[PDB]
Amino acid sequence: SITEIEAYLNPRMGQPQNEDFYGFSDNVTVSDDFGSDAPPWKQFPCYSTARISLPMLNQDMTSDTILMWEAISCRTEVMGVNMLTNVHSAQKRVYENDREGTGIGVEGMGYHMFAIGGEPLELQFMVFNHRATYPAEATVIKNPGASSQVFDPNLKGTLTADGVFPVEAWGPDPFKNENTRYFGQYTGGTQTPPVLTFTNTQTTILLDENGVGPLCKGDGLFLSCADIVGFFTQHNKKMSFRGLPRYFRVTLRKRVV
Amino acid sequence: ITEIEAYLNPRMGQPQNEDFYGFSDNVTVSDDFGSDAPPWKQFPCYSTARISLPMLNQDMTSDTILMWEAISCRTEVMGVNMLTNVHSAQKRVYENDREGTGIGVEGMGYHMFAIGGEPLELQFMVFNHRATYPAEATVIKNPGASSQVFDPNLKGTLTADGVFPVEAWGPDPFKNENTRYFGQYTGGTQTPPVLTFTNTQTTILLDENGVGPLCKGDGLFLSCADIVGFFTQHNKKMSFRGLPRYFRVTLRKRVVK
Amino acid sequence: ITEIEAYLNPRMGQPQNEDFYGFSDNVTVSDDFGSDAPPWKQFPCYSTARISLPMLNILMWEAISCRTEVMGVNMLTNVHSAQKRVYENDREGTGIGVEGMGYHMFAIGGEPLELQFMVFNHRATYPAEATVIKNPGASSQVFDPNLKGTLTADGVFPVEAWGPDPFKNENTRYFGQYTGGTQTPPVLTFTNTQTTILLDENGVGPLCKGDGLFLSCADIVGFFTQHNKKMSFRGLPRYFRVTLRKRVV
Amino acid sequence: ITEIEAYLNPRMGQPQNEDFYGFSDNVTVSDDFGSDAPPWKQFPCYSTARISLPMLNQDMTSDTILMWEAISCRTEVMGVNMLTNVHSAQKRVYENDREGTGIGVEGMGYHMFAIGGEPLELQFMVFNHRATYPAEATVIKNPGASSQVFDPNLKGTLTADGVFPVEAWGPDPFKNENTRYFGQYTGGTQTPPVLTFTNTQTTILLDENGVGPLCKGDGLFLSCADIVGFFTQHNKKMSFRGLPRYFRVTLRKRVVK
Amino acid sequence: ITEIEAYLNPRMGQPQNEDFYGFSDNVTVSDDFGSDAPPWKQFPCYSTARISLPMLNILMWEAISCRTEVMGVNMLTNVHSAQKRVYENDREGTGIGVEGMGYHMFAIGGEPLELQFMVFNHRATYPAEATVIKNPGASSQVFDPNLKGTLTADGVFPVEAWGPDPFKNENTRYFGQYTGGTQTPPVLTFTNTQTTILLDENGVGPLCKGDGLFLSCADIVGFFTQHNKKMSFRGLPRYFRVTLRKRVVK
Ligand SMILES: CC(=O)N[C@H]1[C@H]([C@H](O)[C@H](O)CO)O[C@@](O[C@@H]2[C@@H](O)[C@H](O)O[C@H](CO)[C@@H]2O)(C(=O)O)C[C@@H]1O
Ligand SMILES: CC(=O)N[C@H]1[C@H]([C@H](O)[C@H](O)CO)O[C@@](O[C@@H]2[C@@H](O)[C@H](O)O[C@H](CO)[C@@H]2O)(C(=O)O)C[C@@H]1O
Ligand SMILES: CC(=O)N[C@H]1[C@H]([C@H](O)[C@H](O)CO)O[C@@](O)(C(=O)O)C[C@@H]1O
Ligand SMILES: [Mg+2]
Ligand SMILES: [Mg+2]
Ligand SMILES: [Mg+2]
Ligand SMILES: [Mg+2]
Ligand SMILES: [Mg+2]
Repeated sequence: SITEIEAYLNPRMGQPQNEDFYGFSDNVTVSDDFGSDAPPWKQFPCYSTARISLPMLNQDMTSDTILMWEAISCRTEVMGVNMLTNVHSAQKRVYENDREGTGIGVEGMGYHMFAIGGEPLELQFMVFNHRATYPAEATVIKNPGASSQVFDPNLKGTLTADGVFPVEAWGPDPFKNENTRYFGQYTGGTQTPPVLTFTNTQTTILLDENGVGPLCKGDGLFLSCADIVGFFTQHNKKMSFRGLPRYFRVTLRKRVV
Repeated sequence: ITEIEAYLNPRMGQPQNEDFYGFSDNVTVSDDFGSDAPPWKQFPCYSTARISLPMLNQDMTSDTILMWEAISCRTEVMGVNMLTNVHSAQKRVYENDREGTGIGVEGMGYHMFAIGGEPLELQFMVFNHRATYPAEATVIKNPGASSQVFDPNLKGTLTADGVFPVEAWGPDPFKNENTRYFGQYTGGTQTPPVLTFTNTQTTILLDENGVGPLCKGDGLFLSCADIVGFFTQHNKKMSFRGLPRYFRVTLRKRVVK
Repeated sequence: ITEIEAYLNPRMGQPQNEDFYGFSDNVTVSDDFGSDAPPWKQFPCYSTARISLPMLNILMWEAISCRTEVMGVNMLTNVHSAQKRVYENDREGTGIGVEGMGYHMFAIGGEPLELQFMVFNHRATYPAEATVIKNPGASSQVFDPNLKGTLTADGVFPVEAWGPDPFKNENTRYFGQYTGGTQTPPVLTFTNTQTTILLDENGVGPLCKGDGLFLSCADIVGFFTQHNKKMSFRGLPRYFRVTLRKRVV
Repeated sequence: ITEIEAYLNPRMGQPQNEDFYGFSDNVTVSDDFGSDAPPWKQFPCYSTARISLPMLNQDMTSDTILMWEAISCRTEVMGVNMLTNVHSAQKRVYENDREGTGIGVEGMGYHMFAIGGEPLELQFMVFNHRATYPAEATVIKNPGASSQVFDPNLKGTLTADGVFPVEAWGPDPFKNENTRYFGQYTGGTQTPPVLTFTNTQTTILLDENGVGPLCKGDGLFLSCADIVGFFTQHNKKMSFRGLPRYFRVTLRKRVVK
Repeated sequence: ITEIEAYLNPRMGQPQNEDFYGFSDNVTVSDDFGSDAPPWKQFPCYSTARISLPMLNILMWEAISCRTEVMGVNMLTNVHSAQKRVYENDREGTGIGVEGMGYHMFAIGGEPLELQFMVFNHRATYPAEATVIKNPGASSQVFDPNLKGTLTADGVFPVEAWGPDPFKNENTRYFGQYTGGTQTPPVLTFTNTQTTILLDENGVGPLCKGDGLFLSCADIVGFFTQHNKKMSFRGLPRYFRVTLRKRVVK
């Protein structure tokens, strides 16, 4: 009847896994104008995503009856919020002219989004500057045209790979995702204090208007997120994205479809 | 029950399918109220569309009249993901050191949408009545001192896309019996933008009598403005940045008295 | 069950039908409490109106619910009209727009709003045009039960001298929010979908004495800062829709 | 029901019926913790009153007695209107230009109130234990370093108006079984004050068991502190400003075992 | 029903009962990640206690609800005690008071709080007094399922190195809020009227194994800034009220 799965998604802020700056981007470089804009690889965050294999049910061959895992609810937590109490690790100081005070810690933009679905997250391509040339490592629509600075119904994608779809080029497509629930919050600024909450007591119902949760096609549960907590500012004023990992607990029930 | 999905692209000032689509031109500021003539492209206008619904009645004088009734909607600001871009030609956090991220989009948020069975009914109201609007804009000319506050003579309806200045027109609470409108303004120029998005939020459009907007001429009228803040260049020139809005409207065929 | 719709224009200080309607005159600041004399037009006053209801008067019109909206929020997207620039040294950027304190209050009642006199500085000399308690004394800086008024005139009771009296107003509902500061971003919402019930703990709405519906408000949105750094209050008008029913009293 | 209405004037430091009633004296700041001595009038104290309720004439020897039960209250901060004053001898926004409004009251908000059937029970706790409070103030003298956090030995009761320093005493959560208290602190020195007022908000005072405060000796105990922020003079001297608080308490006669 | 009331004092770094109890030592900042070594007393640690409940034996104590309050919020109205002044150039104005980051977390359970190790900089060398995973590797900058602990001691698990483990804690409820920055206005509320239900989705509260009730918290209120601009963590104590019932388990 009921199964719980638990999973994590580590952030993909830009710096490679299992090296000293895992969880961070490379230092951000800023172009002089829109026509000379080519953000280098490692300097911008990408979406995290994973497909969790569920116990065989939809692909069970003992019945012609179609059964699917239905995600009825979830808990999700940003993990490692504790680490942001660190104001000693090589941070620009509050009173930098006097070489005094705490580090300024992680400050600036928060972008927190997650999606839970029975198929890959469907994406709309949309960029601040269409003339940005994304690097070879990134999955983007090349030469997308001026229409990609707002909504263009031709510019679609699917979140099919971890750590390569730039956050700044792709977002959830509200014209699709009938079998996914997604949630996002953006708080801008470069000196904004991060605001994060964590608890193991908060449940999100995933049922739609008709009382139906995401249905897991091919016995796959699709988890996606981005958790930009803000910027790390070094003594030399170089700034990098810092990300945190996301916990998922999804409650599923066997459903006759 | 029929569901329609639609988008409204922002009309921040720069023309469609040119390099600054989604932005205004750089804002110039007048020395005084007497010599205040904002050039075309430097200010945002409302977005609006009439969606053609399936044609119902052969004749509007009939003993039984069918109309499409909007009973609920979902709406999302799209492209919030793009505001994670702090590399595209933005004034830097530490401009004196030529270092840090771009400051990103900051400042005023103006977010409003309306769903109705006829054009949005507007009240004309301006900061400075002596402002001279350009030929491209729809405004009340020589509105007089009274137009700085409420004057019951200064009415209009949102009959055209991309030409009614946001700073000159607002929703008329004396009218709009057949439209639901919702707005939030956060002011300032360095204010952090706060935006949320989800495919899970439904707004019921039924009034206190249990009646939704009724679509006159089988037209569904969608209106919005989504100013997310200002883009600041290295040379400190500032432009409005806007985002497109998604609408999902659930309609039922209703017999109407 | 009849519906009334009304507007109250703001009374920020500058005269009606002239170029600065909706604004105060530029704010001057005293050197000390003793010499403090805010000139007429440099401070906002309460807006009020009595709406005449259909003759009834035993029966009385009972206000059961209302909608209220701050109108013209749209105009605050104007950052071009003679405003101090974001980068004033560089002579560049948008205007800073309207910023600073927000004071939003409305009242709906069956008689004039009952007021408590209370001032920041008791030694302030208000102008002849303003309705105040003259020489109110030091007790007027906090609560003094002797210092009462009623909001009987539009555009003359200073906001900074009079507030709603919680010891009275048994036949009025009032609601207020203050956000201070001089650089604070204004935050305003508008919708035609929000209804406030005016029934009290016993299921009785304001009862309209003499078939009068009394509307009051103040809507300070913030300050307008000119290039020369002179600052004025900016206000917005308020919409009221009040649903009344005939009640046997 | 029986309704009681009362006010508590603030006790910010400056004496009643003199020109600075509602204000503290200008705040001085110690060079170090060891020599810290906040002078009388430079810091706020709690306001408190006992209201005599109608006598119930009860045999305190018998099995059944009547007590006044506080079932609900309305409370309002009064005089919020006065904070629209930016002309009264305030540091100007553009002090270098001798131009702009006064900066008005800004900085810390501390709003607390208590309603009980006996005096408010206090826990002594201070920022700096080596502070020497003046003779006029009720404190625990030489409290020791444990007074900077929780020390179960350091108790008090709020038995006098205007002499218990807000900065040395708070509500004791280990007691106060017969009192309801509510507090909010917003810190900073340039923080915008945020206050609401309405005659339409009721707070229920019944506990988990459906019992409100029971008025011992037919006495209703009201306590508050309402620091709205600081007044800053042209010469940058800063003082606390407080506002008075209104109480409306609904009481019923209760049969008590 | 039985009620427990208890307090936990903060562990901001300075030793108990000395003049700076409730504060950290002044925070020093490394030049780089490789040489990063936060000295003992300059960082906050978790507070924890085990409450020994009355012997029952089978029955177990079940925590069904709680109230919790941050105590001493009143003290933050102090702007006179050796604080950097608002107008330091004029040597005038109040103290700036406590400003900056708020980290508020509490946990109530029937066994020790289960922890996930996670650090800003894996190359930080923690002092001997602290309980950490030594040389934890680059993976410890994000989630590594190998890097686990349990909150077994008061005032030694660094806040910046351990957080509640969402993959465990089936028998504990935990709640946290972080507001960052260094000049942020602190926002704190207190009341004796707010109850939190501790029952899970099946109507079962934490069950107290070996009749032990486990309380854990951290309450960083912000930074104290001296005239000389040296900055220290300031913390506040937390009150717990836990409502318990006897439950037949076997
Ligand atoms: C709120 C207030 O008291 N405003 C004063 C105003 C200010 O005090 C002044 O602008 C600050 O420098 O001053 C006013 O004019 C004053 C004259 O009446 C007086 O004779 O001379 C004063 C200078 O010594 C000052 O010019 C004003 O600007 O209107 C009076 C107003 O009440
Ligand atoms: C909070 C506190 O300890 N306040 C002191 C105050 C401050 O220490 C002082 O303002 C910081 O400069 O000092 C007070 O007494 C002063 C003497 O300490 C000083 O030597 O002489 C001053 C007169 O020039 C002054 O009298 C004060 O300012 O009142 C005493 C207070 O407790
Ligand atoms: C977090 C950290 O690594 N702090 C180290 C600091 C800082 O590097 C310097 O104070 C910056 O100049 O230097 C020490 O000599 C010190 O002052 O005790 C050793 C300490 O371990
Ligand atoms: Mg099958
Ligand atoms: Mg669709
Ligand atoms: Mg109407
Ligand atoms: Mg107790
Ligand atoms: Mg588990």
